[PDB]
Amino acid sequence: PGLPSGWEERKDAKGRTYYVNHNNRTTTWTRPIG
Amino acid sequence: ELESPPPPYSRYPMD
Repeated sequence: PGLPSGWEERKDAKGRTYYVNHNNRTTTWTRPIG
Repeated sequence: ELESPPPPYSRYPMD
């Protein structure tokens, strides 16, 4: 898994894994490449 | 994941 700068991959105990970005301020269930 | 679209991101993540 490539980790891009500004992104945090955070898995909550409910089984909620959201990829969030502080750069553009966006979150997605998909794995970001860039 | 087929999950409903992630919670609106402002500054910090909240779920």
